[PDB]
Amino acid sequence: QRSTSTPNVH
Amino acid sequence: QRSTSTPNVH
Amino acid sequence: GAMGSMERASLIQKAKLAEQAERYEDMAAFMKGAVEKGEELSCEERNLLSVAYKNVVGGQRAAWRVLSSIEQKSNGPEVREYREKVETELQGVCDTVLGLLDSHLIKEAGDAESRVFYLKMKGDYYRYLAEVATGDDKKRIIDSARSAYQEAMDISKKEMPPTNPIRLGLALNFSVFHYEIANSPEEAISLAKTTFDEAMADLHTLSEDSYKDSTLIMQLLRDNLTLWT
Amino acid sequence: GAMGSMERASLIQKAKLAEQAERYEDMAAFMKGAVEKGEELSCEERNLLSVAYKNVVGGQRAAWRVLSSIEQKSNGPEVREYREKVETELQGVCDTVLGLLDSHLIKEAGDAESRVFYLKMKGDYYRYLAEVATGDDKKRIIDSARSAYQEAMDISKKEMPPTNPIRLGLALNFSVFHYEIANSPEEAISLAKTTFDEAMADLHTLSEDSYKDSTLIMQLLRDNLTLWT
Ligand SMILES: *CC(=O)NCC1CCN(S(=O)(=O)c2ccc(Br)cc2)CC1
Ligand SMILES: *CC(=O)NCC1CCN(S(=O)(=O)c2ccc(Br)cc2)CC1
Ligand SMILES: [Cl-]
Ligand SMILES: [Cl-]
Ligand SMILES: [Cl-]
Ligand SMILES: [Cl-]
Ligand SMILES: [Mg+2]
Ligand SMILES: [Mg+2]
Ligand SMILES: [Mg+2]
Ligand SMILES: [Mg+2]
Ligand SMILES: [Mg+2]
Ligand SMILES: [Mg+2]
Ligand SMILES: [Mg+2]
Ligand SMILES: [Mg+2]
Repeated sequence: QRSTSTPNVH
Repeated sequence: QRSTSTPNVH
Repeated sequence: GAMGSMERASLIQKAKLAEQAERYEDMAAFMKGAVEKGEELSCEERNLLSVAYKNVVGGQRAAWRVLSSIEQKSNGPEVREYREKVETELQGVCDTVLGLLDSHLIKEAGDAESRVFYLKMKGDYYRYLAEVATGDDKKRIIDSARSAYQEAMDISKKEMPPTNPIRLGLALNFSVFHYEIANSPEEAISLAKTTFDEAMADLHTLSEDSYKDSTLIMQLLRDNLTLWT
Repeated sequence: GAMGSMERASLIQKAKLAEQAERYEDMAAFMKGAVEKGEELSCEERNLLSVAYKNVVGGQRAAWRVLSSIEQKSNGPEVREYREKVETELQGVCDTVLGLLDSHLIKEAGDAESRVFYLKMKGDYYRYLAEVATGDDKKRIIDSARSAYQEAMDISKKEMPPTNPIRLGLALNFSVFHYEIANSPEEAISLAKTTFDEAMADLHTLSEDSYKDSTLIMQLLRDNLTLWT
């Protein structure tokens, strides 16, 4: 389990 | 729905 | 080539790392280098070669179909231009596979497994070229595909049991050729139905080391028949 | 560049086709060409640029991590060599993004949205370089990342509401920097908790055209806090 950064959207 | 050909395995 | 200085065993080792990494262009490049060493490929290595190039060309086919759909639904030059760019790249990969097959892999020697698999592969990548062809190229590409598949079929019926996965996968792909490229739904349905029924009739020929692959293809044959009926 | 002869509007149009086709290298190349025309990017175009390069570098990061894990679990040169090859390609893409940011995109002018987004992007791609750095490069890369994030944070607190998605996404990524690159779990948890709580406190500032993006990041902030507690 790694830290979640900003994802891709839109 | 398209015809199914041989898939990738292994 | 770019892989010319690397040892064959290191090329194989790196193809397997690239597969684990889902770096399928790299994996294809490594396997091309392996093939160019001039020695025959084992069953495991033929799988690496197959998995790598199918993944590359698969992404290109999916892209081409998306762009082709946009192109026709809009019936500016941008969509046609970009569709042609992907198309040219796809043809370039198919030319590379077909060149490896003719320059290095297809031989009169070797066992029947290898000979059938390469002729099936030759049939497949001509079929991928035929999905995007139009004119005096298109007629001749379809014949080259049908020719390669047919020679593979003749050998496979003579040398392999009816559950053999190369035999099944070849017959599955020849039938998709019939239905989608040759527009012969009856010839497709006849091949698929016969192939499945003969596999069932000789179900006892399943091999301990490949029976999961065999039964997968048999199901895919059934799925295509349900689609086509 | 290779896109030099193509009209800016055609470049944007083809980036959007490439996105639909999931051809993210192409999409990144098209957006680079657009940026090199020298005009500012709209919000929609900044999204294309972001989506394209993040997809490219994301696949490279995932590959690098797979190979790095194999490399360390085996503790022949092949794994290290192939890991270095992917690593060099990743650094090359990060250098390309950072060069576009410094040569073209980051300015003293433009609104605060654009200025914060490019400084966050600069922080991100230095962070991606820092994931694979080691020595006299690694210390200085981490400072360049922290520096870019901090300037982005200062502007965002002064010019944007606490629910703004660039503000939130920046704060989420700065905190991942703290936890993963700077090894400061407390500084990470403090930033994430503060960011989420201030967003909640001023929940009424959600924008009609981006509230789905805002609430997504707020949840991702909560997920990271649960991981880190
Ligand atoms: C052992 C050998 O010669 N090669 C391994 C091959 C992998 C690819 N083919 S195939 O494309 O015919 C095929 C058949 C069935 C499945 Br589930 C997947 C691929 C088989 C032999
Ligand atoms: C309008 C504008 O300036 N650009 C669109 C940007 C897309 C990328 N960022 S972000 O990376 O900060 C982000 C935030 C939230 C999400 Br769900 C995804 C990406 C936002 C502005
Ligand atoms: Cl193009
Ligand atoms: Cl024969
Ligand atoms: Cl390598
Ligand atoms: Cl400011
Ligand atoms: Mg050589
Ligand atoms: Mg050698
Ligand atoms: Mg019209
Ligand atoms: Mg054309
Ligand atoms: Mg120019
Ligand atoms: Mg222009
Ligand atoms: Mg050991
Ligand atoms: Mg190194």
